[PDB]
Amino acid sequence: MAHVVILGAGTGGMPAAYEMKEALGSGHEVTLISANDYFQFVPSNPWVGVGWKERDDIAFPIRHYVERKGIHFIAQSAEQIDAEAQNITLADGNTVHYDYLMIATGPKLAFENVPGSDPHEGPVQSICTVDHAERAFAEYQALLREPGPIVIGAMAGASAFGPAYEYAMIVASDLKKRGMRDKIPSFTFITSEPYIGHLGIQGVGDSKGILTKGLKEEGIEAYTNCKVTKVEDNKMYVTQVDEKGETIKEMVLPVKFGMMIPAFKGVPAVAGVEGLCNPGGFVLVDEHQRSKKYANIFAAGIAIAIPPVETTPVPTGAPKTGYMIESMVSAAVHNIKADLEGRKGEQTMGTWNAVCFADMGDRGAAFIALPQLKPRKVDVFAYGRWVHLAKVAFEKYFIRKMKMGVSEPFYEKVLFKM
Ligand SMILES: Cc1cc2nc3c(=O)[nH]c(=O)nc-3n(C[C@H](O)[C@H](O)[C@H](O)COP(=O)(O)OP(=O)(O)OC[C@H]3O[C@@H](n4cnc5c(N)ncnc54)[C@H](O)[C@@H]3O)c2cc1C
Ligand SMILES: CCCCCCCCCCCCO[C@@H]1O[C@H](CO)[C@H](O[C@H]2O[C@@H](CO)[C@H](O)[C@H](O)[C@H]2O)[C@@H](O)[C@H]1O
Ligand SMILES: [S]
Ligand SMILES: [S]
Repeated sequence: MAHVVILGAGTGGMPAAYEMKEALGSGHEVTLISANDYFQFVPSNPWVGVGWKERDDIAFPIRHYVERKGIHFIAQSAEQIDAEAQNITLADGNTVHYDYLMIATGPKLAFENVPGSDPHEGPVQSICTVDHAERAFAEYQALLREPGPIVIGAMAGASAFGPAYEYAMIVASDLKKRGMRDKIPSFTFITSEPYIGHLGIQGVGDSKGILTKGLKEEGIEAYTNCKVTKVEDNKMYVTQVDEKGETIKEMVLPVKFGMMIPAFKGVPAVAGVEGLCNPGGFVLVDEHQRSKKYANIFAAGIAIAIPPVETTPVPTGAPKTGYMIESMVSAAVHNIKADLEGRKGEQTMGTWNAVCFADMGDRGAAFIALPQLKPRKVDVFAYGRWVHLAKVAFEKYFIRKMKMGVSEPFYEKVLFKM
């Protein structure tokens, strides 16, 4: 009977495919469609960007692992979605009909917001994708051959601030390990955050003080409330505002090596569905992950819309992170299954939370924050070896699971208790 399509094979989409097939069984067709033929473990990208990891450590071909599970895989980008006819048009012009569609397309990296900021058009690189992280590293090596000013940070509208700090810190660390640090004219951190360690979540534990001291310790000069208007002639044009939005300065910073986390928007094939998304291209869903306009469209991951709780001097967004994403996936699968069986599924993603782990080498920083608005129930920022062991363990676990299959509540990791 019912044909369920999962669009996008990333952090939410890959497990979604397995969980979907596992829940529906042999009487239903599950098809996974994605723009790339390989899965990549995104949290490892910053390390790739500094050459501490290789593509081969963090990426692998999808086909065999999902097909052996009875899942169909189309390594093709969706270009157009007709929600009325329920047809997806692929890059190669073929079309795929669906009865249920689960959108897990992740972020469009919106380099267009800042002219000249695209990794291919200037010195400002990116570590959001393994492709980009490889490019970043390559440029980093050029920096090593001809030392120059470094600029790392997060654009206006960014939501993934952790990766910016992680990358700045591991770059400094790598520079030192190479006895190359003191050869750098200047190393500067530019962020749209209202203050250091805001992280798009109004700060967590002592994120402010600890990240502030960390940057200072590494001789990284830091500026907040910044937006970049353009990257041009290897200069970054920065405007810094006050709490009221008024300009308080403009800077022109030269860049030999740069990495700025861009704003995320929804991908075009999805943003292009009339009435499906908010103006940023994010899918508007109810608490059950069901599209508010189309009863047979669900969504999970960065792709869904989550309303802001704060309005910062420079536009910033709140991060969507792995544990909450899996919780969205789990609800979507349950609720589609319920549709395929009469009921309206009642499962939700649960309490909003942000969880992030960043490895520095032998130790790391991690935070856990919930719910979204303060006063919170848990508001922890921690640094230690346990964080490094956690991150290493989790990468290994997730990757193995993406090869072996996922049947169950993803975090039996909480069995290290029992
Ligand atoms: C650098 C970085 C580090 C991060 N580190 C952490 C971390 O340590 N911990 C944590 O919890 N979270 C982290 N996150 C955030 C979040 O967990 C990841 O961004 C996660 O990969 C998001 O999952 P997703 O499924 O929504 O999107 P993605 O993993 O990006 O997957 C989207 C998929 O859809 C595909 N796709 C897009 N458009 C189309 C289309 N039109 N047709 C077909 N396929 C398409 C893409 O190719 C991709 O496979 C990090 C994010 C970044 C950018
Ligand atoms: C992961 C979410 C956020 C992403 C940001 C990633 C960047 C993290 C880099 C910040 C590192 C800060 O740098 C570090 O601060 C901590 C905590 O105060 C250290 O360590 C300090 O606290 C504890 C444990 O928490 C130690 O065991 C220690 O002996 C003590 O000195 C400092 O010695 C300093 O080196
Ligand atoms: S995000
Ligand atoms: S993160």
